[PDB]
Amino acid sequence: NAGGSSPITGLVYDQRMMLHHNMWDSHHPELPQRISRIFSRHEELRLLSRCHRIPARLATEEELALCHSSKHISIIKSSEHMKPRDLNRLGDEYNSIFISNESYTCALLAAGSCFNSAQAILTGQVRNAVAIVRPPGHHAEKDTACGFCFFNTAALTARYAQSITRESLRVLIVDWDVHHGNGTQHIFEEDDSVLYISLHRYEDGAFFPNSEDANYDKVGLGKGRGYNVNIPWNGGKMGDPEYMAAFHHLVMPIAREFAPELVLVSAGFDAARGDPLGGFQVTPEGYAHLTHQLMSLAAGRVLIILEGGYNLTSISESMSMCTSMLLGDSPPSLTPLKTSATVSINNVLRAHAPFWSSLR
Ligand SMILES: CC(/C=C/C(=O)NO)=C\[C@@H](C)C(=O)c1ccc(N(C)C)cc1
Ligand SMILES: [Cl-]
Ligand SMILES: [Cl-]
Ligand SMILES: [Cl-]
Ligand SMILES: [K+]
Ligand SMILES: [K+]
Ligand SMILES: [Mg+2]
Ligand SMILES: [Zn+2]
Repeated sequence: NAGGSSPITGLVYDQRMMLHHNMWDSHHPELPQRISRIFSRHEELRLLSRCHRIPARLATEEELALCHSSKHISIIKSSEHMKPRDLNRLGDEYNSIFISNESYTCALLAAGSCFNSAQAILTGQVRNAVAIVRPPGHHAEKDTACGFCFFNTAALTARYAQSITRESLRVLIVDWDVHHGNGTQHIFEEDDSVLYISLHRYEDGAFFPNSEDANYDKVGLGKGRGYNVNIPWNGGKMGDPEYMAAFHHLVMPIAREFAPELVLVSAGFDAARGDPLGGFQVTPEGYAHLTHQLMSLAAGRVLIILEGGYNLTSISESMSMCTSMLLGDSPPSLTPLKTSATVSINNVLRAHAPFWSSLR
């Protein structure tokens, strides 16, 4: 359907990112095959040849310092040279981390791939893009790794984008991974130039990463007050109706009022139907509709960054549907909310109405 003036979608994927692995447990859910399966599905669905292929690169240590401490950079960098006993001991210093000799390099490639993709978008080489990267990023804090994440790819990309345009570039990060992006929240908690909106299974703080920082009443600090939006789910499985309602009532009104100039999606697919770690029911068509809504922001400048997601079929179908939307395909055809989901949405509305006229 696309013709000479149709917008272009970028895609980054590099099999080097498969080298990070759990050397003790080949069945750990954060598998190398996550990215190769998503990439394969893009070939099967004839999406790859429709995209402009963006190369990966490594992030530099100076770029990592946009968000991370010198200590954290140094320690993770040192893991490249460690023997298994030390890799095991180092990983045990963090919550839910495994490390191999290739982990640091893979984390650098995930970040650099997203920097290249943001650069392609912001220079107009492509309109939007998809980054099929691992390890994930959103639990990584300034000073520590966490939850399968070493460096905060999305947060770094936001800063990188500002560094190659202007400091005030308004970046929206929408984090639809089923888990709260604690690191992204904290990195930007005092920042009004980066709006963080997370939807996540919360369960009154019982669900990983197990902190009440993920609740709706954490709205940001100082100049960042209002610029941190947590949409926490309690009461078990949520799906398309709840996510569509959260987008309709919260994500899209706040985002439109913020008027981002770049949208980054921390696109985990662990809220997907079939995911045994998330336990939720978002369908591929649901993810397509979320993507299509975000495309209406920022003059279409959207970068979808893989985070979590552990059912290989589910993530492959879901991320492919997102790319299909970015490419301009028609959204697929797509109910009362769970009672607790209405409660959650109304709690966020109460918390953020003081800051966002679109909600009053
Ligand atoms: C860290 C995490 C999710 C991160 C994510 O997706 N962050 O966005 C999930 C942990 C709690 C988990 O559920 C788990 C389950 C099985 C397992 N093995 C079978 C080895 C190891 C860990
Ligand atoms: Cl193809
Ligand atoms: Cl050893
Ligand atoms: Cl390399
Ligand atoms: K999230
Ligand atoms: K913020
Ligand atoms: Mg600033
Ligand atoms: Zn997750």
